[PDB]
Amino acid sequence: KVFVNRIINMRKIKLIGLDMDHTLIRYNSKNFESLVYDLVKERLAESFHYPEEIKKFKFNFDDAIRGLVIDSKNGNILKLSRYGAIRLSYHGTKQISFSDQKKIYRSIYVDLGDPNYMAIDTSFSIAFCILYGQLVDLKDTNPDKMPSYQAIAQDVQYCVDKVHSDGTLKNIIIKNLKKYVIREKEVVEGLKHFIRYGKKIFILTNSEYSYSKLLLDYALSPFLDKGEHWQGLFEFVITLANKPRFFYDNLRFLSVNPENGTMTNVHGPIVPGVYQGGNAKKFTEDLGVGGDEILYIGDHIYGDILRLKKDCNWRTALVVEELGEEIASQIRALPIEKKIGEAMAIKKELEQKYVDLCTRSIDESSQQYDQEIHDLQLQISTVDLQISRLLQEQNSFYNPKWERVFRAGAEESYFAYQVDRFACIYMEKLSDLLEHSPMTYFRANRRLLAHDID
Amino acid sequence: KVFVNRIINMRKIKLIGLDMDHTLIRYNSKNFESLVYDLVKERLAESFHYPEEIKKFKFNFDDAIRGLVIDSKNGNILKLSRYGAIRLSYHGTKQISFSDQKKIYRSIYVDLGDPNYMAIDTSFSIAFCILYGQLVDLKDTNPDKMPSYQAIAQDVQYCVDKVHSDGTLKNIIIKNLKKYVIREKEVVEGLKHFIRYGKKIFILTNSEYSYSKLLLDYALSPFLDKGEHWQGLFEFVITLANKPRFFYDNLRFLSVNPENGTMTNVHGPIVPGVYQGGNAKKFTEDLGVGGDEILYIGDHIYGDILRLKKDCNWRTALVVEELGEEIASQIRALPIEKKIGEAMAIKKELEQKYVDLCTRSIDESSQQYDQEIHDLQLQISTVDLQISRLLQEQNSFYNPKWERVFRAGAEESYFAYQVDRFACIYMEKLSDLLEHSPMTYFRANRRLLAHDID
Amino acid sequence: KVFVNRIINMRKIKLIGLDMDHTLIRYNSKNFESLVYDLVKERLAESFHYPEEIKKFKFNFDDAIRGLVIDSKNGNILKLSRYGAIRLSYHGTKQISFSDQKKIYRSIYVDLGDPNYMAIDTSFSIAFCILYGQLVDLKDTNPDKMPSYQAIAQDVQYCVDKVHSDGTLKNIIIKNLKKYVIREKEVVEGLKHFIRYGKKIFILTNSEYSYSKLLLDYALSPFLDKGEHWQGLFEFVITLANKPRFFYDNLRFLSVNPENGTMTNVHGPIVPGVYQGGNAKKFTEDLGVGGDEILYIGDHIYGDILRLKKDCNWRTALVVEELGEEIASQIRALPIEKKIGEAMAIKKELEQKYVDLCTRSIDESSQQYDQEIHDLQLQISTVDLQISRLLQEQNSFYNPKWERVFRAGAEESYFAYQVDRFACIYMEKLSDLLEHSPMTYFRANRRLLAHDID
Amino acid sequence: KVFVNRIINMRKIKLIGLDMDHTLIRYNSKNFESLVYDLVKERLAESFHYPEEIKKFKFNFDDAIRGLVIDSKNGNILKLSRYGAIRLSYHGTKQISFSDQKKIYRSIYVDLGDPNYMAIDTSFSIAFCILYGQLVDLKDTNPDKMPSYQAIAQDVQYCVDKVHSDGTLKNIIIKNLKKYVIREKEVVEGLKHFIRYGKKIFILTNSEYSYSKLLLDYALSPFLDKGEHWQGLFEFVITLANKPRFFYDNLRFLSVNPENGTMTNVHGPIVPGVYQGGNAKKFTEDLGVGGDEILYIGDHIYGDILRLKKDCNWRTALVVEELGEEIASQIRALPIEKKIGEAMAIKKELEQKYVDLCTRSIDESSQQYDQEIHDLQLQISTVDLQISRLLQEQNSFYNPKWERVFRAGAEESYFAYQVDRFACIYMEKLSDLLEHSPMTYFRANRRLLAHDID
Repeated sequence: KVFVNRIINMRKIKLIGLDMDHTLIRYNSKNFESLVYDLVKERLAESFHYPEEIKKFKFNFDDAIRGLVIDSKNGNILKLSRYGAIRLSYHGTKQISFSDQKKIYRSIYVDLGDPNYMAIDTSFSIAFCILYGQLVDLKDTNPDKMPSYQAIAQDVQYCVDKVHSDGTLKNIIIKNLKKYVIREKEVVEGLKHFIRYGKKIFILTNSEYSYSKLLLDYALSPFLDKGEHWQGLFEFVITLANKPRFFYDNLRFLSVNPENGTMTNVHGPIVPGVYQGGNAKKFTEDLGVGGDEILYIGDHIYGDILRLKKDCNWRTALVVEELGEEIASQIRALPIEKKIGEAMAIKKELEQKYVDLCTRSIDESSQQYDQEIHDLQLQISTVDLQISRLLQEQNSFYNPKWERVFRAGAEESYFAYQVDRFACIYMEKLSDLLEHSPMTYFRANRRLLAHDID
Repeated sequence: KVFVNRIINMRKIKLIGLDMDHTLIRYNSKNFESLVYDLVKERLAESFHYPEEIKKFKFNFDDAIRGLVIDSKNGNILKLSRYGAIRLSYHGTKQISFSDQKKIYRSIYVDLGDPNYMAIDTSFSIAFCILYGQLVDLKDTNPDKMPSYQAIAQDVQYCVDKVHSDGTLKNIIIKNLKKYVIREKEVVEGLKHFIRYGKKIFILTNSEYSYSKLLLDYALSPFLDKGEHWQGLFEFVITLANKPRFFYDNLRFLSVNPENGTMTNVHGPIVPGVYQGGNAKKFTEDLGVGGDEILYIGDHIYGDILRLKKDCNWRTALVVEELGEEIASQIRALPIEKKIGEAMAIKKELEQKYVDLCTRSIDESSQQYDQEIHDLQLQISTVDLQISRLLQEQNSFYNPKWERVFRAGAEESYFAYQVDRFACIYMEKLSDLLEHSPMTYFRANRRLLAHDID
Repeated sequence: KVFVNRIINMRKIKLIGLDMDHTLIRYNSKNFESLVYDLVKERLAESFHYPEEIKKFKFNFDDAIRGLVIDSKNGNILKLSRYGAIRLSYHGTKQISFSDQKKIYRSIYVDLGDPNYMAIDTSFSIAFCILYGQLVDLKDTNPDKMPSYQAIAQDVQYCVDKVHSDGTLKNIIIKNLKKYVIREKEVVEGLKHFIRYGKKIFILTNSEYSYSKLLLDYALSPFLDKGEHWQGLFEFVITLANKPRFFYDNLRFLSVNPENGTMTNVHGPIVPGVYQGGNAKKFTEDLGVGGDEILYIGDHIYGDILRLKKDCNWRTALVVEELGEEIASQIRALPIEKKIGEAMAIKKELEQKYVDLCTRSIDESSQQYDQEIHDLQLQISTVDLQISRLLQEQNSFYNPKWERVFRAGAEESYFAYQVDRFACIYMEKLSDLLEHSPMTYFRANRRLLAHDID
Repeated sequence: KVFVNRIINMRKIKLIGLDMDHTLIRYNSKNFESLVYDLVKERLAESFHYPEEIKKFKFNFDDAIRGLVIDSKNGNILKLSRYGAIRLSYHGTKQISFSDQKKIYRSIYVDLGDPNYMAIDTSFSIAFCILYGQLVDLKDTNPDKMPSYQAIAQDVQYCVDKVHSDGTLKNIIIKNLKKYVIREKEVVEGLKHFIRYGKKIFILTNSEYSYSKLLLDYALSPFLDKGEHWQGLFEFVITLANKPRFFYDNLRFLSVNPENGTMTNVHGPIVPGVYQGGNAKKFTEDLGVGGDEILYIGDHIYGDILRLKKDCNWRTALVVEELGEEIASQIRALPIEKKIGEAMAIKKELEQKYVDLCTRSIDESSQQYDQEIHDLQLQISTVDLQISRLLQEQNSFYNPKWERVFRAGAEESYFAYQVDRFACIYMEKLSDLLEHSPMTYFRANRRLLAHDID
């Protein structure tokens, strides 16, 4: 239910901070992504005068997965490993051959230090990868009509940001709430469960208060009892947090009058209430607590991991919605996984008898097992072909284009690495955590190195 | 015997490149380090006019371990984790308290991007950390007499480099070979074993040919049969390789006349023989092979890992001598490890009955188990104190000052991370690898994520 | 009166933005600096527990000049040239010898890219250089009691920033206005003169509105006629601008109700009124004008010049108060300047007759003018000694410790370079510019290269 | 004849180092550039399989000038000012409109820190800019056939480097010496003149010795007397210097046997003779002199200026061949320059009477000079049109496409800035300097700031 990377004693936590959207309030990711895609697509032709055709682009949710990286320079989308090696790549929607991948990058690795790459985990990655993919396909068709790959990417990023602060996005959903947000009673039960154990919960969102009030009201209030209000659930509600800068920057707080919505500058320490802007530094101080006593839970890293972890110090946990289907798919592939595990053991011992009757014809003899081993080279190619098919069968249980989110080839993917480094704890959704005792001591499993003995 | 991080099919390898010193030719690390320390210490007072006292400094091999990082700015030596968190630190030889560590670094993490840190794995790290430690202790005592911490560090690094190219080091050992180099017959048997399977071996060292000939002659020739010569063992012997630049730079090759030692510039493709300088790019080309068909084995990363792995492409393996005692010590601590593993299981179930009779007095009741649980808080503190002692007993099996080389706290150390990223394969010594069949297929174990099922 | 670096046609300017403090409102720099110094000194011992002695530190305004650079790493203060060469340096208050300067920096140049250097022009540079100087003198005396040079510098910078947002500074002056601010009637006459020609003036300060209203009221209102108000002078008054980020960042605007001081978020284009925060991008857009139609005048570069000039595009001018005494001092040294100019011409022709009767004894003859020229070597040393004294006399007309602000040795100083690159136009004070016709076309003089002919 | 940026006392100089090619030995730049262009063009289609058409590309020497910068990312060539502002730009060979330039760069400035720009002054800049220009014109025509702009640029740079070390270039010229090298007797007379005054001259080239001997023999020997040899002219001749790394790097020296050409490693201090490789650090030391006593003269900055000036310390001078025509053209435009200078003075006083009868109709009156001034607005437009034509006439005296090399618009160009910062002294050719007395004291003219008085 809850996965541990680093120890975190919930008994030592006095405040739990929650991202409002996608963390505290769940959204139908498929609909939400589709919506953002349509708006950004529309906005491209409306303010950037992109080719008419794009309005006709079909949105396929499975065209991308979470954790992908795009290099704005070459209009490519890559799935990297934990150390930045290219597992697979596409130029637009056209896959790049391993051969040509190496000719393109002069290496199997890439350097994310190079800003020409977009490697930040964001809540729109998927939509942005799908639109960008087909967006560079158009570009190729008639280079003279559309800007450059790096220009296109910057444009899409701009539209994606504008629409979020434009009001465009929030309005469409605030009027189709039942379609975009999925309510969950367990969430309010969990918050009450934790508050009941002395925990103080606060939320910080990049959304304005007016819109935040409407949303919390719709997704929390209904599950409350008579005489209860969602406002009593949170010690603080920081709006327009301006994450990630909120964590390591120094932007000032604005006290928000919950009624009229007007604000005043903050003088002195902050007190339970509604604010806008701010920074973790001042907030941790005013609360008179140590950063290791504060736990923040978000849905996306949304920033550079080293600066976030070094320049902040709050314990950080992650909610990874894609985990739902990832786990589900692995449980489904169990029987297939087993059939290849045994088809490997056979290829192993069968390949072992091959080197044996091999380290003879040229280690003790000089010719005698010539035909003896040849029967193994054919019997080994057979057990191999079986494995290729069994692998095809396994992939069918995952995204057909990009495979799993946490795996890149057989090792952990670049995204798996980000979760591991950024999060001490991660789960599918917020309630998975609230299900546990507010005084739980989370322990990580012993990693175990290659030269370690059981 | 041989530890795998990434798959490497020895059947696909046509050339194996070996570092001469510390990889192909083993040295008594204790004596070798002591020697380098004495020379560098002496050189400091001789050319830099450092205080007289240093000549009287006592060398303690256990004062440092491999994988440590020094920040020249503050005269500190730190043991980092895989993600750069400070596990323990010393200012000189004086340990820094966790408290003061955070006050000093404003975080538990550090950023190795910051050049004020020395984080390269080198063959003198240990000696350099010991001398530097006591060297900043002197500095403190009378700040006016010695340069700054960052000045001192640069000076030591200079002496360490000068002595290696000075002739100072090579001469002392070339005259006490039996004391500094440990000969191993298995090494020549292994090389012959691999050559016998079609493998071409070449060596590349940062040492001059004249000195190289003397060393190979002394450590390989004796184990050879009548009519055999060590020169027939190697396809190429690149001298003054100038590693790591040899891998990613473009420095030119100089053909070396094995007799008189004179050189001529290279025109055209290189051929079996003796060279000086060079670069992997030209060498891989002339040999008409793919970089993934070449495997280089070294004893130290000795450079920036990303540039080395990205800008080269040869398969790279590592020989980690410290692995000897590390493994040996873990096997010795096995019984202790078991006694704490059980003393944990008890603290676990005992701590579980604590939250149980806890999530009652404030979840179903309001007061009743007040004294009931208090007996557990005392019984839990006891089973805990036992664990502290059992841990003291365990540490006694490792370096008393810095603990294990591959572990930082309970997770992998910064050095473990370097091995993993830089090496596809690693072992205690070269012969461990030559012991295997030249046509072995090395496979890495499935890593397994926190949300994976067995 | 007004100095031109780059052409700027005031006829093309529709809006002039002014920094409120030090630009629109003049302050007694001596008193203001002294005040900031005392507060920061006091704050060091109050919150950082610095040694008691500092409270007893004497403030000498002439101990520093504008344009100096401090390297936090070594506790040094340097006067650099246009290309970053060290003209003179001090460790604390102790001058460093040219000899030792080179031994310290391994070069006569430094690299400001290196963040260990503080090279930003700020309104407290002088006070900060004086306090820091004596602050590292204390550090030396007893290294164990005070933090490191780089720690000290960061502490001072912190105190300097805290006191500015603390209220500490603004309060002391708001209560001694007649002592800190120097009122000038010409300023209001000039603003009216420009407004009269269609120019729109706006101010943007890093000060809160409440304090801004008090200040403008005190320094502008008195010079106004019956029925006139200072608020009618400005189209916009952006408060807590958060410069320099205001120029290139994206921070949001907050509409400020001039009455109660409360704010609301901005929706749509900004309109004449009072705001807080903001960014030049949105502001330039809403006003429907090109950035080259907007001119901003400040008193300090206060940021990185390339990012400010590249990422903004507004025309930028600078007010350099130190220019007053600099020019005044040069006019005073005129007669001395002339006496050395002639004492040079003599050393020139006299040195020319030296090479003449020199390129003979070894170009036509071989010995004959041996004693003939020796009379010149003594007569040349004399005319030289006279020049050394005449130079001593000249320096007496400038800061005794650091010489001129715009000159470093004989070439332009590092600060001269900053003005030139950042400002198209610069003057001693704001009114110098308002004195000109609002429709003036400012032209820069032809620079002229070494190989150009008159 | 010789232009001074910074003082340099030739009496204090004990060694003068000279680049062999383009500095000591003059080449017909037009032929040399054309040759390099043809070889690189040919090499592109030969090893990179570039489109057949390129072989048919016509080389126009005037298509580029020295000092241009290319941004590999967008396939553009720009002429920058001293502070990096774009004076004019071309995409391939197609000029970019000021309008579109700003839309492309989001600013009038660019940041050369960004490695996507090629801003190093090299001896092939011109040829490379011409070929690259037409090379991206082809790319546009059929994007699918040629690599990307940044790929193309890297390819051209590769061909340009390969051909120089290939032997291709050196061979063609060594066989048409009379066509590519221009011999000058004054050069040998000057060297003898300086040697005669105690100066030691050494040369360092990136060319092999064998080729160097042939060239010096052909360009110096003929002008020598009976019994004289060019080898007696130089104290040291460092071959394959590997500039610029030679200056700041640490590459080792190889002693070269002038006879057979074979080398041996250097042990101890270097002595008069022939070497290969090396570094300025060791060389300055062995000679037992201060870097400020050594003067190096080159033809191109060929590297990063700050690292070259900071990490070396030798006095550096520059030979700028383009200076010939630049000066010549300015002397020719003198009469035109004068006709516009007077046509400006008139537009000035005429524009002054305009603001006068302007600061009345709205400063004293309100309407009266309505038609009075209108006669000036037409009379001012006329004197302006005359100026536009007079400017057209002036440009005709310079490169029609890029204007002057040292001027960008009216201020100094980016290249002028490089010369100024890198060179203390610069001239058209080496003999211009040797013409002066070996004991000359070079002084730079007082720069003079905008607020300085004559």
